[PDB]
Amino acid sequence: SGFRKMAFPSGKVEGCMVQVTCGTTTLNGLWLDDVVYCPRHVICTSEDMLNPNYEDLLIRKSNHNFLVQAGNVQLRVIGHSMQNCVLKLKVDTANPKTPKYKFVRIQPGQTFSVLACYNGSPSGVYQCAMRPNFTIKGSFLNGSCGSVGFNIDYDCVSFCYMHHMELPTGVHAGTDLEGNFYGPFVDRQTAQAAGTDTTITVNVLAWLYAAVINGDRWFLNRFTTTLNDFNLVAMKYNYEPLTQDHVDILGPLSAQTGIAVLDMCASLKELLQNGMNGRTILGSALLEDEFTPFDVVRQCSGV
Amino acid sequence: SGFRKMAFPSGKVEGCMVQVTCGTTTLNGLWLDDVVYCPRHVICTSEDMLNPNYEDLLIRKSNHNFLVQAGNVQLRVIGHSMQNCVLKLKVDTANPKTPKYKFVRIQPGQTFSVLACYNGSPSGVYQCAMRPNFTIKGSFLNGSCGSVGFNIDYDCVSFCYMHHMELPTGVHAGTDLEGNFYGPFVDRQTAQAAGTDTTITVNVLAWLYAAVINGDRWFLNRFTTTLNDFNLVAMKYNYEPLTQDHVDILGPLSAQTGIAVLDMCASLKELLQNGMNGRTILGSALLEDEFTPFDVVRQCSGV
Ligand SMILES: *[C@](O)(C(=O)NCc1ccccc1)[C@H](C[C@@H]1CCCNC1=O)NC(=O)[C@H](CC1CCCCC1)NC(=O)c1cc2ccccc2o1
Ligand SMILES: *[C@](O)(C(=O)NCc1ccccc1)[C@H](C[C@@H]1CCCNC1=O)NC(=O)[C@H](CC1CCCCC1)NC(=O)c1cc2ccccc2o1
Repeated sequence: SGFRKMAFPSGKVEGCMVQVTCGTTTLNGLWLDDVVYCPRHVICTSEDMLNPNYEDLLIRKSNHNFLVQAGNVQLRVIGHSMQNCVLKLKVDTANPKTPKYKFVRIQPGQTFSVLACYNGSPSGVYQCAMRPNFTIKGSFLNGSCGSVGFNIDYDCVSFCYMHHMELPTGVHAGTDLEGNFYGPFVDRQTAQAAGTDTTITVNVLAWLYAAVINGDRWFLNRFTTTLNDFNLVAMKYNYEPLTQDHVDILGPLSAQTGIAVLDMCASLKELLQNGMNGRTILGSALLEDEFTPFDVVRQCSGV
Repeated sequence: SGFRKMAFPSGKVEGCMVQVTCGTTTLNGLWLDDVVYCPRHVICTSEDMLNPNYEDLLIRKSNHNFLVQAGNVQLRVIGHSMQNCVLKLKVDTANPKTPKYKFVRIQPGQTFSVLACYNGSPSGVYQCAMRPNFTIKGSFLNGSCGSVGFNIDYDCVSFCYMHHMELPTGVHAGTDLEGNFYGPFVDRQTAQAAGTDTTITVNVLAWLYAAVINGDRWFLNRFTTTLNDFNLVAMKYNYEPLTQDHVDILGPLSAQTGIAVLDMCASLKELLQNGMNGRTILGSALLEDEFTPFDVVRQCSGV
């Protein structure tokens, strides 16, 4: 028993982190087979961030303008190209530590582990969710660009995020590993800001099931609700609408606890309306939305 | 910016996890150089857990009663011994992936990363604190025994915990890597229970400094306190007494934020007395005590 915000073991990703330098700009890159992936703004100077034309900047570079360092070993760059907002540097050596991997573009509400890295060196690992507003509430300092987010499934690393920037509210924005931003953001300095966010309802319900699995039951009630009356109150509290697909996703947790999904929705309605009255759930005094139904199942009854 | 419950990258420890089997009992072991470390209760049957005499049980075993599996490879056991509550199995092959490492016995209030593992296979990584009552609030299922806790410091892994059991409140107990339990617990089935716990005051103060570094300031006030009046209210709220050594430890964070330690104590006093009144600090509606001063410094201004 017990329930923690657990990240995936990070070793498979650690073996892929490298340092990329162009001019005076250094950031992290991801070295898979004979390719190194990094944010294209490594080719930017201080003068170019306002409105850069990356096609222009890149055509003015050659392979030798890119210094890739993997541990102590320098990797020679033998080709370079741009794909959306990521630069791909072909190197003359395939990473011997390449895991089985794929690139995935995730949906909002999905979770993933971030390996924070500086100068190609991993610093820490933590779990987070893609917010409905396409930002992530990370922990990133100067030099963290190029750090990646990922899930692991039976020894296959699915990479889903590459870090690019910090927004004025202190939340973070970035791309999939094919260089497409999550949300409306662009890699230039503009007035862009996070839109209004919402709470990930299906995840809150998953976490309430985790609490029951772990013996917190105080928030249950004898009531039920219809999906539409529930979605009425969710709209009121800035929660995402719950779909029938969400209900189907929550089926296994419902079956394991004997608590119908719409009954758990009646508990969530009561918690939204009444607060928690000085009590906690799984050691939190707030409703937690960073655990998917799959996260709960993995952690509570699996290995 | 941003502040997350961040664990150490786990790769150096992943390369050391193995599976140990004795009879019908299987758990995790830690393979460093030519030694595998695991809980001695791997030699226990279902009939022996009440009051086992481990010297007896062990003298009745030979090297061939222990099956050690590292990935797909079987490791041959060539010696065995007991050290407190850990078994040491000398194997004929030194782990090629052994990191620079040491064994440390930590003090209550110190934090560390746990690599949860099942059948020698890492499942997840998370951060936690040794509680004042010498238990940890982990996330552990059947098969997790032998999973370890650790810190990393410049490529040296300091191992400080090995998992052994779950107490009736759902919290966890275990040993250092030399097999000495944290707290009064023993490796047998008895009425043992966690004692009353307290909140780790110096850590709460560290985390309030993290909040200031990150722009949460709403809880500050113009007041100061003396150490003794503060410790009076801390005693009242089941907080650990704050020492001058704690104050000295918090010095660098004080210096970086310009907030004297005793002034931050006056803020904590006000928060204890008044609650948070529907507000949050670093995304929490409770006062967080699982971050040491060193954790804050590492995460907020370092790599
Ligand atoms: C990222 O580029 C990075 O880590 N670069 C390496 C580095 C090393 C030393 C100093 C700076 C950068 C960086 C990650 C940011 C940094 C700030 C703290 N947390 C983060 O996640 N990303 C940026 O600095 C981006 C750079 C833009 C350049 C043009 C292409 C798009 C990205 N900028 C910002 O994050 C940012 C925040 C902010 C606030 C006010 C004015 C400008 C501004 O930029
Ligand atoms: C740990 O031994 C383990 O993982 N063993 C491998 C394994 C594989 C399959 C089934 C069981 C064990 C295990 C870790 C526990 C398990 C329960 C959930 N969370 C955990 O952390 N540890 C135990 O099972 C210990 C065993 C004792 C045997 C004698 C030496 C001291 C340890 N027991 C308990 O944790 C425990 C909890 C509990 C509650 C009621 C009655 C007995 C009881 O034992």
